[PDB]
Amino acid sequence: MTVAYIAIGSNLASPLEQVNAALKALGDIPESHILTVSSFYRTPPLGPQDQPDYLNAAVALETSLAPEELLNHTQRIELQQGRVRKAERWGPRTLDLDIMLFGNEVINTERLTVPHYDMKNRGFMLWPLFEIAPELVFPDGEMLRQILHTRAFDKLNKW
Ligand SMILES: Nc1ncnc2c1ncn2[C@@H]1O[C@H](COP(=O)(O)CP(=O)(O)OP(=O)(O)O)[C@@H](O)[C@H]1O
Ligand SMILES: Nc1nc2[nH]c(SCC(=O)c3ccccc3)nc2c(=O)[nH]1
Ligand SMILES: [Ca+2]
Ligand SMILES: [Ca+2]
Ligand SMILES: [Cl-]
Ligand SMILES: [Cl-]
Ligand SMILES: [Cl-]
Ligand SMILES: [Cl-]
Repeated sequence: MTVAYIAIGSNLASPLEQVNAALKALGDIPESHILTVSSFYRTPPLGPQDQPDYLNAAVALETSLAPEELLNHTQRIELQQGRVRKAERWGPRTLDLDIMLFGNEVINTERLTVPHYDMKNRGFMLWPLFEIAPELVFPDGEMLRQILHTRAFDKLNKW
């Protein structure tokens, strides 16, 4: 069994409802169990800013699925909650499920890059992760606590 960490974001169609629904759906993924859920945070948008604030959270999920099988299931949940690909890059969405980490595995396949390529630069990922896994060490040996102690990130406000 491997512990995966998933980032959850939503800024459309009642984010609290979307995130609660996503948590129920995550609990229904085969060969998997939710270990921990962070608080929910109301975060200003990074990238394009002409969109609503996000609800961001993190979840720890224990699984015996292959990493790409986990991805299959997270994509299914996004699609079933009305996620649609649009023209604009990094636009608003009903639900975004990013696989941040899959144990200490390092993956670059066509569908899947883990660790998430930009998570070490995103407070809305790192703070909820720290809440649920304060002792976390990345596959490259970097400590989550050290990143947050060293780098400027705004603290998050609760949803
Ligand atoms: N760690 C990961 N978690 C989820 N999807 C991933 C991933 N690594 C690669 N992907 C791929 O990313 C593709 C596009 O996903 P999108 O959700 O549109 C990018 P985004 O989340 O809006 O931006 P971001 O990656 O900068 O956070 C998916 O079809 C999936 O195959
Ligand atoms: N508060 C917030 N902003 C986001 N922005 C995106 S997509 C773009 C993005 O994260 C980025 C970060 C740095 C530079 C350019 C784009 N997802 C989220 C999210 O879940 N939360
Ligand atoms: Ca994302
Ligand atoms: Ca995504
Ligand atoms: Cl809401
Ligand atoms: Cl959407
Ligand atoms: Cl940030
Ligand atoms: Cl790493």
